[PDB]
Amino acid sequence: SSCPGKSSWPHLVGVGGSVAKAIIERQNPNVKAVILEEGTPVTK
Amino acid sequence: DFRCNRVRIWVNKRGLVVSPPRIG
Repeated sequence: SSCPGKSSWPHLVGVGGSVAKAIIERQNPNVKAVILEEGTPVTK
Repeated sequence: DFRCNRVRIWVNKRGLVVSPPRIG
């Protein structure tokens, strides 16, 4: 099966969190987002 | 719990929001 909605967005990094939340919530009105700072080793 | 219904967004104190291009 496949998860509908934009399964992979572009790269709005630094494009304001709220902004990205609008594009993600607008593309997949069936998914929520969570804001969090950095800490764990993320894909460098 | 990173499902296709939960998007995590990271933010670097540098004053930027590192949002993962993908969901989980």
